[PDB]
Amino acid sequence: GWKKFLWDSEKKEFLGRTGSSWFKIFLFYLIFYGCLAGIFIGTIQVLLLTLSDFEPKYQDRVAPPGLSHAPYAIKTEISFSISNPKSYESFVKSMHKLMDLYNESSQAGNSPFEDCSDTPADYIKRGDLDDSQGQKKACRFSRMWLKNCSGLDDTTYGYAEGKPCVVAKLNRIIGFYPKPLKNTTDLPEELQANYNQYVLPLRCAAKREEDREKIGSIEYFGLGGYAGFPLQYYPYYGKRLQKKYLQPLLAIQFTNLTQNMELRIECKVYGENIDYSEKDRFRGRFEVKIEVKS
Amino acid sequence: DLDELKKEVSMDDHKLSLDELHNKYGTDLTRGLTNARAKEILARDGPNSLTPPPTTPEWIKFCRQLFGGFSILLWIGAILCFLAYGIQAATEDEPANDNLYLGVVLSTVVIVTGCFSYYQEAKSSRIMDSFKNMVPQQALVIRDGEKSTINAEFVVAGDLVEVKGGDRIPADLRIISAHGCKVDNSSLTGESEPQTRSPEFSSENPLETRNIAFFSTNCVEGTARGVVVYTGDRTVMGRIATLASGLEVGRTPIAIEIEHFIHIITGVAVFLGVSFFILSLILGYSWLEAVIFLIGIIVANVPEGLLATVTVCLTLTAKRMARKNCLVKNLEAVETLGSTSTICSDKTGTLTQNRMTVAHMWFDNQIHEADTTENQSGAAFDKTSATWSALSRIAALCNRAVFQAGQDNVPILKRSVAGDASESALLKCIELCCGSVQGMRDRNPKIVEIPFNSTNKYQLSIHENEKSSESRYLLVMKGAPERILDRCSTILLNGAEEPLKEDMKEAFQNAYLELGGLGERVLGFCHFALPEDKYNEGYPFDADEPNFPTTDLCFVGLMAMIDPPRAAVPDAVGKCRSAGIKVIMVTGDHPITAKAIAKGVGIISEGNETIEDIAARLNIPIGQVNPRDAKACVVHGSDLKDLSTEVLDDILHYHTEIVFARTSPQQKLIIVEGCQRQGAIVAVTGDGVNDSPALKKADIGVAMGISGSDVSKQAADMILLDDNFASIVTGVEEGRLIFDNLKKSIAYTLTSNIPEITPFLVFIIGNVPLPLGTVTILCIDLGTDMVPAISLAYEQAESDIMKRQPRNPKTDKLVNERLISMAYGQIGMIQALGGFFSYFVILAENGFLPMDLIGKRVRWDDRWISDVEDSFGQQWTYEQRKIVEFTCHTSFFISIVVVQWADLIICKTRRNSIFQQGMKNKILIFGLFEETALAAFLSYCPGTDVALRMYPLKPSWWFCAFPYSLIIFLYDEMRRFIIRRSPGGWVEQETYY
Amino acid sequence: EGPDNDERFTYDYYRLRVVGLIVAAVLCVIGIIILLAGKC
Ligand SMILES: *[C@@H]1O[C@H](CO[C@@H]2O[C@@H](C)[C@@H](O)[C@@H](O)[C@@H]2O)[C@@H](O[C@@H]2O[C@H](CO)[C@@H](O[C@@H]3O[C@H](CO[C@H]4O[C@H](CO)[C@@H](O)[C@H](O)[C@@H]4O)[C@@H](O)[C@H](O[C@H]4O[C@H](CO)[C@@H](O)[C@H](O)[C@@H]4O)[C@@H]3O)[C@H](O)[C@H]2NC(C)=O)[C@H](O)[C@H]1NC(C)=O
Ligand SMILES: CCCCCCCC/C=C\CCCCCCCC(=O)OC[C@H](COP(=O)(O)OCC[N+](C)(C)C)OC(=O)CCCCCCC/C=C\CCCCCCCC
Ligand SMILES: CCCCCCCC/C=C\CCCCCCCC(=O)OC[C@H](COP(=O)(O)OCC[N+](C)(C)C)OC(=O)CCCCCCC/C=C\CCCCCCCC
Ligand SMILES: CCCCCCCC/C=C\CCCCCCCC(=O)OC[C@H](COP(=O)(O)OCC[N+](C)(C)C)OC(=O)CCCCCCC/C=C\CCCCCCCC
Ligand SMILES: CCCCCCCC/C=C\CCCCCCCC(=O)OC[C@H](COP(=O)(O)OCC[N+](C)(C)C)OC(=O)CCCCCCC/C=C\CCCCCCCC
Ligand SMILES: CCCCCCCC/C=C\CCCCCCCC(=O)OC[C@H](COP(=O)(O)OCC[N+](C)(C)C)OC(=O)CCCCCCC/C=C\CCCCCCCC
Ligand SMILES: CCCCCCCC/C=C\CCCCCCCC(=O)OC[C@H](COP(=O)(O)OCC[N+](C)(C)C)OC(=O)CCCCCCC/C=C\CCCCCCCC
Ligand SMILES: CCCCCCCC/C=C\CCCCCCCC(=O)OC[C@H](COP(=O)(O)OCC[N+](C)(C)C)OC(=O)CCCCCCC/C=C\CCCCCCCC
Ligand SMILES: CCCCCCCC/C=C\CCCCCCCC(=O)OC[C@H](COP(=O)(O)OCC[N+](C)(C)C)OC(=O)CCCCCCC/C=C\CCCCCCCC
Ligand SMILES: C[C@@H]1O[C@@H](O[C@H]2C[C@@H](O)[C@]3(CO)[C@H]4[C@H](O)C[C@]5(C)[C@@H](C6=CC(=O)OC6)CC[C@]5(O)[C@@H]4CC[C@]3(O)C2)[C@H](O)[C@H](O)[C@H]1O
Ligand SMILES: *[C@@H]1O[C@H](CO)[C@@H](O[C@@H]2O[C@H](CO)[C@@H](O)[C@H](O)[C@H]2NC(C)=O)[C@H](O)[C@H]1NC(C)=O
Ligand SMILES: CC(C)CCC[C@@H](C)[C@H]1CC[C@H]2[C@@H]3CC=C4C[C@@H](O)CC[C@]4(C)[C@H]3CC[C@]12C
Ligand SMILES: CC(C)CCC[C@@H](C)[C@H]1CC[C@H]2[C@@H]3CC=C4C[C@@H](O)CC[C@]4(C)[C@H]3CC[C@]12C
Ligand SMILES: [Mg+2]
Ligand SMILES: [Mg+2]
Ligand SMILES: [Mg+2]
Repeated sequence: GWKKFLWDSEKKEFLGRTGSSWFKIFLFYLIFYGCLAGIFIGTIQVLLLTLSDFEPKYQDRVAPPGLSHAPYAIKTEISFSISNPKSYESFVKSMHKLMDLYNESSQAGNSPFEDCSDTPADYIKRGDLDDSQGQKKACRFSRMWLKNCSGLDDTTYGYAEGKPCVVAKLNRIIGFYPKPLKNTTDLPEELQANYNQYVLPLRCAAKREEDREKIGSIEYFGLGGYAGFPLQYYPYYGKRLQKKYLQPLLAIQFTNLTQNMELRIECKVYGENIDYSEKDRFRGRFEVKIEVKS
Repeated sequence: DLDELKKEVSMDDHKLSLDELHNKYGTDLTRGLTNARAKEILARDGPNSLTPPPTTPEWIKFCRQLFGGFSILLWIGAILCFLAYGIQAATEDEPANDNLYLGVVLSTVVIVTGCFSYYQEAKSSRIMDSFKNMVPQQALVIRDGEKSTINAEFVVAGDLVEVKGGDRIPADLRIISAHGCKVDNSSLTGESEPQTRSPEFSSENPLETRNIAFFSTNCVEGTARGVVVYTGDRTVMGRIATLASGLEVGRTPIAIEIEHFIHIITGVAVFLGVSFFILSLILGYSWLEAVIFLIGIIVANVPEGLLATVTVCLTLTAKRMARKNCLVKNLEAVETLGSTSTICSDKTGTLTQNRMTVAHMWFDNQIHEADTTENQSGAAFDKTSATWSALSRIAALCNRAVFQAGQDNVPILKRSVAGDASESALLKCIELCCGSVQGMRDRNPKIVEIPFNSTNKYQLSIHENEKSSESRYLLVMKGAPERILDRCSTILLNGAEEPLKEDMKEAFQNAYLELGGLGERVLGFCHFALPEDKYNEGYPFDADEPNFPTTDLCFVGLMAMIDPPRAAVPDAVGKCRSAGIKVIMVTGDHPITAKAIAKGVGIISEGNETIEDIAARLNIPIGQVNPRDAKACVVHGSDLKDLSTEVLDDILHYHTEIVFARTSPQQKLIIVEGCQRQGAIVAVTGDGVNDSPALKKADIGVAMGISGSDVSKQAADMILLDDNFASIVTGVEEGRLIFDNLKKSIAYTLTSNIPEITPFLVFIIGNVPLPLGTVTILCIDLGTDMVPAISLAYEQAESDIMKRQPRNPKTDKLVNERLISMAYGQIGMIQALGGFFSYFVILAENGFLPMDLIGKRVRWDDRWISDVEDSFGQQWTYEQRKIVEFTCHTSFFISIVVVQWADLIICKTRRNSIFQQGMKNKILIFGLFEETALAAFLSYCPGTDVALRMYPLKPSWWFCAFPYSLIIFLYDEMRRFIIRRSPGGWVEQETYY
Repeated sequence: EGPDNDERFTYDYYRLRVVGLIVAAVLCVIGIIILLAGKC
């Protein structure tokens, strides 16, 4: 048994078959699998011929845009000691990774960058989604616009003395026009003052009614000094039609934060084509658990 | 319970005297025992009743059904699933509950299968309990010189016991005085006729002597006395029953096939796991993860639904059997008949009817044959001559037996008749084609009868003649043909009379040897018209002197008789021989009768010859002929007792038509074992207690239902409630049919394996988003798939199944490498490619091209990256990309169903084409329709993306798997074509299951 | 088109589910018909 089914010397068999058999079977499987591979590849090429390079055919799984931020929180919690420096390094490293892309050295010349209104403005259509005109042009977004959180002055961005910052960002969608709420009698309380039509508002608050008191003064930084995103930076023509494109950003400083206690802060954007989800906690809004323990 | 002392052949103290007997057990031959002494012994050793069987509680067999070989594999699978869940709970936070679901599901599968399998064996046990009809019985014992009837349970060793024709022998008696007493030794020893019990001793073998009455036997006619020698379980049939219970059970062929099947499934499962474990450790992953990968791949390679499918498969073929009156106690005993290659049968009660019947008749220098079949389905014998009428008057008058009161309902052959077996057979034949004997008998009044004498060797009687024109006297007499031939001088030829010249005397001698050589017993009937001038109507012929002329009578004709075989016995034996099944007769009857029945049923084909037949045809001694020139052999039991192991092997190895005669039950067991030692499956068909040790050790026992004994009925595996023997042919046919279908269904449930594991393998090696989820694999293996696999059982034959030779056990298996090469190698591969095709299509239409998917799982899974760039530059949140992955699981599952369509069609037939066999199987059609409706239901019903995580599909996706399916169909069609045109070629020894 | 291109982000899943159920139902019935056709 053990020995024979391995190698017998009368029938000159190895494992069961002869020399010419292992070859007939190996050759058959090689030809068979080769044909299988060629067929799968052909059916995948016709699939590549069925899609366009300048636009995703289906854009419904990304209709209501998200609201992400600069720090990378594991459980949406920002916890660090104001004494131990090796505590907020993971935050500054990320923040830096994000702002490191808005460097002026990167944004230079006429191509492919263009100077836009220093004050919020309206949409800008650079034509259709074609290759007729070459690479479209995107508006420049300066670092300095974000005043106390830019890492140009206080590299750390705040985390050094109990005053962290949080750079919010709107998820990039192709052909998406942000639309703000109009001035009519139904509008939230908050939004009434400073209604620049051209600005998509971002306003943070506290999840529970108690926590209001323990969160101090939310100081937002942005284009024009407003707490929102200027409509002039839209729409997005996609990577292929607009490489070197920068999306607006909004900084939020949580000054006067109570020490040694977990604070739940929910930030939210307001607008027509913006809708939230009870299942996805990043669709339009976002949550952060700040705790400056020192 | 020493088995070797129970395996030995019975010994006894028969060869003794009445004084030695009374001196050994202690007993008055004329006064019996004393009541005080009787009770002293009754309390000293135990009542004269066999021990009850070893009761089997129901929770024991329920736990039995919960275990086994397949259910055990599913048990270890559930255990592994919970182990991997524990590790994920103690090692990581937010552990997914996929594994805990899969484990409770596997446990439920095992429990449900156990409940169903247990319920069936209980059903059979209830209908089995409705047959033990036990009416208490009381014996007649003589104590202190008085006759008393006491319960059978109070008889002891030593007292005097009297029996009477119609009662049952209580214990093992030693006859001391008899009065023409006969007993039926059919169940214990196998003797078709009633052996007379005489106080004198005759043979060295206790079963052959006449001075011993046995347990469970019955006294047909006469009365006798005897001293109880053996009592209780220590009796003959007691040692036989105890031996039967103390024999092992075995392990059927279907079970061994399932075991070797699990052997292969685990071989390839632990191979893929230990290998992708070293491979994952070589790619950087940590140990904690690799262990989960090993368990996941091994558990993934376990068929969870093949258990329920196989159980339902086996269950379906058993109902077909219960419809034709063939009941199986276990569930796998349904396949053993088809795999049998050597059937050892019994003669008395199985091959025959154990009822004496008038077979052949002599009259008008011509042999006439009568119908000797249970339901009377045959040829009449020409009832138009006067000779036959006179014969009917002779037999119907010169006969003293009469039907038992109250049989006005049963048929003419199955009713009870009080008398000898010869007068009963004659009475039944006359009552059969001559109408009511009761009026035939009152139509002619019997005046004087001289009973059968040991010296006269004849039975005669005179009666009045019902001729209203002839008032003479009729005289009739029957007896041995030689004695009656010496008393005639005329012959009733075609009605008229003629002299007895030597021409007809020689025709009578050849007729005597013709009916005699047929193994039948012949009798002669003659009559004469007494002259009313010498014996007027008033003269009384008192039975004292010669009042009737002994000689000068008128011989009318001979009448033979023998126990005939059951209706479908010859046809069934022929059908079994046609299927290549060796039929070997094994019986404890006289060889002169066994050989005749063998030739009459087909065991000894007409033309074949024994060594004695050759010595008789040549007129030379038997020690000169060579035994190789003899195809058939008759082995006597006395000679069987003195034979080595090799000799029996050679007996079965050189003789094709074997008949074992005069073999004891222990020898029957030895013969069955001699058949197994080589390597063939054995099926023993019997009825009495002597067959109990033979039916138990055989691979499959078949007991008769009406004519069988309770012990052999409880020790058998299959019961024939109608006593029809053709059911054996039906069984051997179904046993094959249900085998080729299991092969097809297994290849079906194994083909889906590959498109179920490949997604995960490419997930770990290529780092692409998970293609096939867990609740989808479950919706495939335990949902859609079940109905089609169950339907594959309803497939009809392709070629004649009752024509091919029996499957070789050592080479043709149930699951070979030729199947694995198809399911795991060729079809499953195409199905996996089709699934991946639909996958890439879904992700390419939403924005994730194939070049950007390789290398993303680390960020595609991360729960905190709300900005994942796709091939076009769009930013996708975490929940948004997860919805697409789930929709990819839904379409992958639908692709599986689409390719399963062509797999269920190419699995329908193994060799033949679809345009030949045909889609006449309505269940398979229903399986396809339902399989599609369920997939559409699981995707389109609201709240499924919440409960099961399956999102709706856009109508253009459903068509991504169609080309792969058509290709599967064309490939298998050309496959099943070269096999037909090219028999024995490469495609056959490489791809033919 | 232009600014009010809201349709480019909408899909009528409702109507799709309704139709897919109608179809599933029909296939289910047909199945039953085939299964019991002969036992009557
Ligand atoms: C985008 O801008 C980033 C900042 O640019 C600076 O400020 C802008 C406004 C301009 O003025 C520009 O010209 C400036 O450079 C730019 O990142 C910067 O890159 C330089 C070059 O590597 C870094 O300088 C090095 O600093 C380290 C120590 O850094 C400490 O502070 C930083 C935070 O600022 C911490 O992250 C560190 O852990 C340290 O705590 C020095 O040790 C190092 O020494 C090297 O140079 C000296 C000579 O000066 C040599 O003798 C040595 O051998 C070394 O070769 C450098 O001095 C600078 O830290 C870094 N800034 C930040 C904030 O990290 C970024 O690269 C730009 N990106 C793109 C894509 O354009
Ligand atoms: C991300 C990538 C995806 C990866 C997916 C992988 C999916 C896995 C798919 C298939 C699993 C394959 C595993 C091997 C299966 C072998 C089947 C097997 O073991 O079945 C058992 C048979 C027994 O059969 P029986 O009962 O009829 O025997 C009767 C003998 N009597 C009667 C004479 C006594 O035993 C035999 O066949 C004898 C054993 C023969 C073993 C051959 C081993 C070949 C394995 C690999 C070869 C690779 C080489 C590649 C290089 C080629 C050169 C270019
Ligand atoms: C691009 C897309 C790729 C898709 C690939 C997957 C395809 C798989 C699905 C279907 C394949 C269909 C194959 C068609 C085969 C037809 C064969 C045929 O017709 O052979 C004729 C037979 C032979 O007759 P005979 O001479 O032996 O008769 C003797 C009568 N005497 C005895 C009285 C004389 O006749 C008979 O079988 C009797 C009549 C039977 C009629 C059957 C009709 C039903 C056929 C298919 C059902 C549809 C399933 C659809 C599944 C989708 C669900 C949504
Ligand atoms: C011969 C014999 C023939 C017999 C044929 C029988 C066929 C039976 C056919 C149909 C009955 C199927 C069951 C019906 C289920 C109704 C569920 C329902 O009406 O849900 C409506 C609501 C959805 O509301 P919404 O849109 O506001 O939710 C918004 C949620 N947001 C916004 C958070 C995402 O549900 C919810 O909320 C909660 C959802 C609860 C989930 C229940 C689903 C059950 C799960 C598995 C069982 C399926 C096993 C397969 C059996 C196959 C049998 C053949
Ligand atoms: C004859 C033909 C038969 C055809 C039938 C097809 C056979 C199906 C075979 C296997 C499928 C069974 C697998 C069971 C899956 C259970 C999944 C489960 O328990 O998931 C737990 C989820 C939790 O999810 P999460 O963490 O995302 O929640 C986050 C919530 N936050 C974030 C808002 C807090 O809770 C929920 O979904 C809550 C809703 C609970 C839904 C239970 C549905 C049970 C479905 C089937 C069981 C009965 C089948 C019996 C039929 C056998 C047929 C032979
Ligand atoms: C022998 C076995 C026989 C088996 C027969 C089984 C019976 C089959 C039962 C039903 C199938 C018919 C289904 C018809 C449904 C049409 C419904 C409809 O209105 O659907 C429109 C969609 C277009 O969707 P969209 O995404 O463009 O718009 C989405 C727009 N929103 C989402 C905004 C609303 O279209 C679709 O679903 C296309 C529907 C699929 C088209 C049917 C293709 C038939 C394929 C082969 C048969 C060829 C037979 C040749 C005859 C030979 C005779 C000898
Ligand atoms: C993209 C391409 C689409 C093409 C569509 C083509 C459709 C063609 C339509 C019908 C096919 C023709 C009808 C065939 C009737 C043949 C009748 C016959 O007498 O046959 C007998 C021969 C077998 O002879 P033998 O010597 O081996 O017998 C040996 C017997 N012994 C072993 C006892 C000695 O049978 C054979 O050769 C059968 C071998 C036929 C293999 C060809 C399979 C064609 C593939 C698909 C058909 C379409 C069905 C599915 C519909 C999908 C709709 C979307
Ligand atoms: C998306 C999925 C697509 C899948 C498509 C798969 C297509 C690939 C199909 C077949 C390619 C494999 C061809 C292999 C040829 C080399 C094999 C070889 O070296 O073989 C040698 C033998 C000759 O040796 P011997 O027997 O004389 O020696 C006796 C020796 N002793 C005793 C061991 C028997 O060869 C022979 O016997 C001849 C046997 C040749 C094998 C015929 C198999 C044909 C199967 C399928 C073709 C149909 C494609 C239909 C597709 C329609 C697409 C729309
Ligand atoms: C012997 C002869 C036998 C014959 C038997 C015939 C049986 C009857 C046959 C067919 C009945 C058809 C019923 C059609 C029901 C339409 C319901 C429907 O279209 O509901 C759709 C909407 C949910 O849309 P959504 O906006 O949430 O979409 C998600 C959007 N997102 C995720 C993007 C946000 O519903 C809702 O809101 C409210 C839903 C309320 C619950 C409705 C329950 C329907 C469930 C099962 C019935 C279907 C069984 C069919 C038979 C199949 C047998 C296997
Ligand atoms: C690399 C690794 O990937 C992820 O985990 C992976 C391992 C493990 O977690 C599971 C869930 O337990 C596995 C499980 O083991 C085996 C399966 C039950 C298996 C079977 C189907 C079947 O029928 O029988 C067996 C096929 C895949 C499977 O269905 C799941 C799929 C989800 C996954 O989650 C994947 C996590 O992201 C993890 O954090 C990261 O380390
Ligand atoms: C920041 O919060 C502090 C409280 O932590 C506020 O200062 C307190 O004001 C009360 C009077 O209302 C005094 O009794 C406390 O002594 C003050 N505490 C400190 C530490 O100054 C302060 O007004 C808040 N400032 C802003 C801008 O919100
Ligand atoms: C019936 C079977 C054997 C035919 C299989 C044909 C195979 C070999 C054919 C079908 C489609 C073909 C591919 C189609 C498209 C491309 C893209 C091009 O930029 C390079 C060649 C490449 C990659 C082809 C290579 C060969 C290919 C895969
Ligand atoms: C015997 C063979 C050839 C029949 C093949 C029938 C196929 C083509 C049928 C069976 C089930 C059908 C699908 C069932 C359900 C739906 C959902 C509906 O909203 C659009 C049509 C769509 C997507 C159907 C398209 C055609 C389909 C896939
Ligand atoms: Mg018998
Ligand atoms: Mg048995
Ligand atoms: Mg499986």
